[PDB]
Order: sequence, then structure tokens, then C-alpha cells
Amino acid sequence: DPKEYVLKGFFYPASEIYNSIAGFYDYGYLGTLLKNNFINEWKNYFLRLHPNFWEVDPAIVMPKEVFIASGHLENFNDPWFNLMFPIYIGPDSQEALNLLKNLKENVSEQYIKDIIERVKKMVENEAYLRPETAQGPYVMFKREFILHRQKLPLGLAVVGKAFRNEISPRQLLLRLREFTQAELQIFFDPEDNEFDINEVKDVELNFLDKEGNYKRIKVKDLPFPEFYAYFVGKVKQFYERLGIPEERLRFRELSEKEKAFYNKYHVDIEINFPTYGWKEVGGIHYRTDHDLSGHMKVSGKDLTVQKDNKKFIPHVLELSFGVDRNVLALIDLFLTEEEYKEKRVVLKIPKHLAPIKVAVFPLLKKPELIEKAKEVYNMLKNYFYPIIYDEQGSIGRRYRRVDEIGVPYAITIDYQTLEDNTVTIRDRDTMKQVRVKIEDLPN
Amino acid sequence: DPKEYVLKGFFYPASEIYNSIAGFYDYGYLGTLLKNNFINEWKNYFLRLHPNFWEVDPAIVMPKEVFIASGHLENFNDPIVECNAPLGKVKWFNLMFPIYIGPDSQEALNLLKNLKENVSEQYIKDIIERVKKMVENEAYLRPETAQGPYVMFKREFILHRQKLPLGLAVVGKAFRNEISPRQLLLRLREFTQAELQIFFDPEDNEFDINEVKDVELNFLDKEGNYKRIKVKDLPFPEFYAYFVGKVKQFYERLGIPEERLRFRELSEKEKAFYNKYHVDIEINFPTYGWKEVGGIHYRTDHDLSGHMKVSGKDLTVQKDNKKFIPHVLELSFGVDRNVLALIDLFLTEEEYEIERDNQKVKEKRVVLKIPKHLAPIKVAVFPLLKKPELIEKAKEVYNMLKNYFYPIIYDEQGSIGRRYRRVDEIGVPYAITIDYQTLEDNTVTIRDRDTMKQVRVKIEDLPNQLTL
Repeated sequence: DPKEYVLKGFFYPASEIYNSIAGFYDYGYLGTLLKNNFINEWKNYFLRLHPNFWEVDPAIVMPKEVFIASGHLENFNDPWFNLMFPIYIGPDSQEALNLLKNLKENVSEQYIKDIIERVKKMVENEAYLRPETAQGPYVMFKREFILHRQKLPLGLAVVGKAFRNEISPRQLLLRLREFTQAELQIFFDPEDNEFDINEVKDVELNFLDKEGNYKRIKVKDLPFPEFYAYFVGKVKQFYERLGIPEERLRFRELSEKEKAFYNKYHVDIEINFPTYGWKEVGGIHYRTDHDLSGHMKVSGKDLTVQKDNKKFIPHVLELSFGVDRNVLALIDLFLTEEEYKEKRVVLKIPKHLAPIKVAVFPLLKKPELIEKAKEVYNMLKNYFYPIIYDEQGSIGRRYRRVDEIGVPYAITIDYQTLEDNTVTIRDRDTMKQVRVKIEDLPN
Repeated sequence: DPKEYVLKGFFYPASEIYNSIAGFYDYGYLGTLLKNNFINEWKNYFLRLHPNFWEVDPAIVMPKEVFIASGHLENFNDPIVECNAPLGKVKWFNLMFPIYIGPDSQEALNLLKNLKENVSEQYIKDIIERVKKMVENEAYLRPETAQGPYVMFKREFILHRQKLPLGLAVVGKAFRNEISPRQLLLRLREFTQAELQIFFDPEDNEFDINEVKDVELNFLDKEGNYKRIKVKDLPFPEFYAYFVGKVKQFYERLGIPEERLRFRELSEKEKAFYNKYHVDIEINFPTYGWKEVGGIHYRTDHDLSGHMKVSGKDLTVQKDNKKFIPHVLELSFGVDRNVLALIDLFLTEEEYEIERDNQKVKEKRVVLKIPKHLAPIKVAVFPLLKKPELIEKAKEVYNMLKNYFYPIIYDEQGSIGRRYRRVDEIGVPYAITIDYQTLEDNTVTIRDRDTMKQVRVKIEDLPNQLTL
């Protein structure tokens, strides 16, 4: 039951106090911290895969010709409604719409002329909210490739907003109209062994091939070229280190009819959500030279790279991740109702991802303890942020409160703390408490 | 000339290979790192000012009723007028971008895009008809982040145990249909703001003025008196002066030179109506002159009052069995404008003297003297020559160092002086060179960006190099 649970600080219907529009959510104080924890783990893992991988931050709004080249204007449709959001740059749209509402059949041709001319300028001045972040790196490749001394591979990563006018948003963060993607675009020469399969050859993964065979398999045995299998391996290890239960992680190779047309290879990263079942949270797409070729064609700019008296269009390997979907997976996978004297809700999120990592509690709302806890709180601030302080209510009620939102360690000041300067550390999972010298709290 | 410098990795006209739209930029590899360094500094400073201050991430798109309450739909206007022909009347143009949710847009706009002078009378009844349904389902791209915390206050207030003060901070995108975008990152249609909304009881006094009472700042009042004063001398009550003082200290730690920072009080005519106190943070750009990079606004209880009225939801707080609407103090920052200040303030044409050939010679260089702790790339690693032994040793150094600094520039192209010049220009504090002596005694040389001095250091001892 994530729906009511996420209201405890993770995310809420956007502009909750008005009639919220479906497919938009505001992240609360815990949702914001958890998503940034994922984003920073993601950035540090994927950017560090190679010395020439870099984050860029392209603008959300892009010109019409971008999506001529990318094919979104022609093909990005649902039964035909195109899902891209136009944005009308300039004042013509406002003037046009204002004319439209007071319009009547008994007007002069001038009123009609004014409408047609305004719309003529509005369509001319029409851009789009990007429906995916990948287009950013593609249009930035030409300049960035020079700046990094014309080296391949070149990786351009984006962690940013995208927009889709989904007819029927559903299932909280799975199907949104506004969302965050994290995508690494790898521009590379398909004729040299840039990436060493020996780094991941023995990585093991749950693989559902396109014929429906579900198997445990080593990266070296995957039915793909080494450069592609290498990154299936790296992506797997990212999720291993995120702490995803091995049973609930698999990689699904899409068939020729299910995959996007320009993905020569399309493998979805899928997580078995306790509430929704298996759902993709990202994908690994080999797109040959389709992307830069289309942009070279439409833009008129030379997007080729020179090697050995030869010029060619770099190939693209895309590693794409729905950030909001991964965040929902961290909630759904670790939200546990346990019984042992009644039943407690506990968020068993891996410690290194927990939105709030420590809570400090005076055993009782007496100033002799309150003074000691505030001191403890003030020293721990230099080792962790943010930190919860709470002195109100029962100590068991406060323990239950922080377990509900996944805090790994609760620290309690007691009377013995006043004597020997030792506090108790309560482990969120085991619920065991061990006494520790205040000066040994960093360990 | 700054227009050409920033193309060395900071930011580029958006979708540069196409016909770029004015007022939109893509941040390149250095611009992204620099902007994230500012954002991370900002967050760590302002979120830690008080224990109940939290970052939130509201959606960019908001229902139209948000901007009925806030007044943006009615008041958020640019004056527009329409060679050597006479000029028409000056009109207001609203800067908010609508976003048309649902398929009603495409149906209606297909009639608009295909409207002709020969269309039928039934064609007209349907274009009025579809246009109406479109407008009913229209939302807006927010023009500021502030409305996010205001509509989230009700729930978050409860979740943090009904404590005032409550601080909600947003670092995110906002959009404005600006007529004439200009001056790079200063006048944008798509931009990032960092804004902290402080909900508080003004009768209460939860901010100790003694923390900042003697902090000195350049103050330009609404009368025009420019004076350098202590925070306690400010013509505002303590709670307001406290945060003027905290904001000044943030820029002090950022490394803004004292002479290039001032706080200007806006007059009754120039300020926004519901800003009881409105003080702009202004930076003296070498290229652009004095420019606002942020603002400190006391808005009393206007924001929650208006949202409670329009939405109907109870945004009050019970204080001693009396209901009251919390007041808002807003600290607002244009992230793009601050990043541009970090380039423009520090990009230097330097002339100096240095010892070469057993004598002093005169030289000149372009160096970005950005404060070391904000530099987009802190360290560069250079093999002296493109020889396998040096390259291998250099890569070894690069792999050890990336546990202590990230990212790191590695570069083996061109002469060593060429490469020193390249990282001087993009502000890298330290360049590390692996030479033939490195192969002999395992020492490298560290070149300091500011002084250009070289010190040999054992690779073992390298991680002790100071960022300040």
C-alpha cells in the first residue's frame, strides 16, 4: 500500500491543496533526499566508468527541427495523438487565443485575418518541451567532442526533466507527465575494443532472452557483442551495490517486434515491485549511428569524427534510467510490515540510501537528558546531515516513528549517559541496542 | 568576448547545431560542474541555518488556480510596444507559459493551424468550441519556484510536528516568456532558481542577531545613500537583518570580493507590492555592471492568505489557542546569474614577471582565478611527453588521485606549456606533471595556478594539496 504511505514525506499529488492534475507529484522532504541519494550514487558510478564521461545540463526546451531529426514529431503517438508538449515562444499565441474566445460568425474579415496571422507567427515560433533527455547530448556532441580533444569514447550524461502528455497517467511514479531521467550517451568507435570484458566477464545476472528463456547467466555468455555485454555487466553491478535483492532484478532482451525500431539491441532493466510486479526502471539500447546521422542530415552540421584518413558517424550506446521509477522501487522493495508485540511498518532501505540516517532521542522529556541529547545532536551534525531530533512522546513511539521512515540508527540519551558518557544505538533492522561511548559514535 | 570564452565548456546556445532560440542555453561539462558546485555550497549553507529547514522538489507544472491566488496571471507582465514608423500604445504582456494538458490541444490547434479565409460556418463553431475545452485543461509552467513551498506548506507543516519556523527550499527550473532575452545567463526564458521560504511567527524571536550583528556590508538604500554598515545598523527589524547578515556571509565564504557585492533596498514604487521589505543582492559584473543575483523579501502573510482563500484549505497555525497565518521570509537566488558572476568576476588578463633563463622576464596570460573550492575541475594530470613510460606513470597517478578528487583532467596532447595554458584558462587550481624524474625517484611536480610555482612532491604525499 504505497499510496497512503508516500504521503508521510516522500511525495504528494502536485499542488495538493488544489485539484491536482494527474501525472504530476511534488517530492516531500524525504522523497527529495532519497531521490538525490539515488541520483548521486548514479552519477558517481556511471561517470567514473571511463575518464572521458561527463555530465552536461541541456535546456529542456528544444527547437522543432530537433524532433524532425529524432522522429518524435512523426512517430511519438498513442491511439493518433502525439505526446510532445508544444511551448509557444513570444506573444502571438496569447493574442491569437484572446481573439479566439470573443469570436463570432458576424465578425469582419479583419477579425478573421488577425487570427490567421497571429497563428501563422505562433506556429513559426513553436518549440517543444523535450520528451527525453537523450536529444541534449546528441545536439551538444559536436562542440563537446572538440573540447575533450577529439577522443572516443565520449560519454555525455544528463540527469534532468522530460515531459510527455500521457493520456492516462497511472500507478504513482511509474507513468508520469513530468519526470526525471538519468541517461548516459556513449559515443564510440565500433571498430576498437575500448571496453575490457575481462572486468565483468564473470558477473552473473538473471536474463530473460527474447525467446522467453529465463536463465541465470554470466556476462561472457550473453548473446551480444562484447561492448554491449560489458555495459550489461556494469549496469548489473550498479544495482548490486544499490542493494536490490538479486531475486527481484532481471534483464529482459526485447524482441524485434517489441523493441524501438532504431535500437539494434534493447535490454530493459526490470525490478519486481512487491506492489506492481516486474517493471522496467531503465534500459540499455544500442542505436548504431542512427542518432547523429539524423541530426547531421537535418541540421546541416558535420557530426562525423576523423580516424586514419577516414570519417564516420560515431555510434551511440545509451544507458537510460527513469529516476522516479527507481525511487519508487526503493520504497516498494523495502517497505515491510513485521510482526513480533504488535505489527510495525518499517522501511528497510539500505543504510547508505536512507533519506535520514540518524535520530537522537532524550529518553525522557526532562531537561537533564534534553541537554545531553542536544549536545550529542550537535556533535553528530558534523558527521551526518540531515539528523532527526525528537523529545516528544514515548521513546517507543519515537523509535516506531523513525523506523517507519527508514532511519538506520536511533541514539538514546539515558541517565547512565550522564554518568559514564555512553549512549545506546538501536539498529533499525535487528532492533538490538548496544551501548557506545559518545566519542566512538563515528564507528 | 565573454560570449566566446564560455564556449570553452561552460555553456552554449541551446541546440547549437540548429537555429538556437534566444534565452536558452545548454551547460557544457565545466558549466555543469560549476553550477553544481554553487548549488551544493548553497544547500549546505542555507539548509543548515536552522534545524527545521528542508529541501523539497515540487513539480514544474502547476494548475492555473495557483496563479490566481499568487496574482501572476493578472500582474506578471512586460510592457510591449509595436523602421521609423510611429509607435503604438504600450501594452502589458504576461510572461507565463501555458501548457495544454490532454489531447484537446492538438484538436483545437489543428483547426487553428488550418484556419483559412474560405472555411465554412460550421468550421467556425467548432474552432471556438475546441479552443474553449483546451483553455479549461490548461496548466502553467511555473515562473518561480516559490509557489511550490506555498502549496506544500499544509502537509509539510504537519509532518514536521507543527513547528515554526519551517523552512522549505527549492532548487529547480522556472520559465518566463521573456520578450527580448539578452546578456547570456542574465535574461533567460528557462533558468534555475534556489529559493528558501521561511515560514515563521514574527512575534517570536528565533534568530539571534548577535550571530551577525557586526557583519559588514555595502548597503544602498532606497534614497540612494551608498554606505558600508554593520548588520545591526540596518533599517529593518532583527529577524530581517539577521538574514541579510547570513546572506552576506554566504558570499564572503563563496569568495566574492567585498567591493563587488552590495544590498540595494528597493523603493515603494520599484518593489513588488507584497514585498514589505525588498532588498536585492547585487554583484558588480566587470562586463555588465551592477546586476541582481538574488533577493531577500519579507512578504508578511500574503502568500498563505491568498492560497487559503482561493483553495479553501486551512493554512493557519494555532498559537496559544489563536489561529494565525505564518509569515514568509524569502531568500531567492538566480542560480544561472550567480554562475555567470563566478566566471565574469574572476576571468583575468594577468601581466606578471617570472624567473626564466637566470633572469626576470615579463609575461601575460588569461587565467580564470575562480576560488579553488568552487573550481569545476580541481586537478589536471599531464605526462610531460607522449611516451609510453610517462603515459603509464601518469595514468597510475590519475587512478590513485581520483579517490581524492573528482573529476580529474588527463591530457597528453601538445607541449606541457600549451597544456598549462589550457587549464589556466578554465581555472584548474593544480596541474601535476609526470616527467623523467618521476620514473627515477617517484616524485611529480605540482604547478599552482595562482602563483605558477612548481614544487616537486612524492606521489605518495600528493593527496595533501589544499583546496581553499
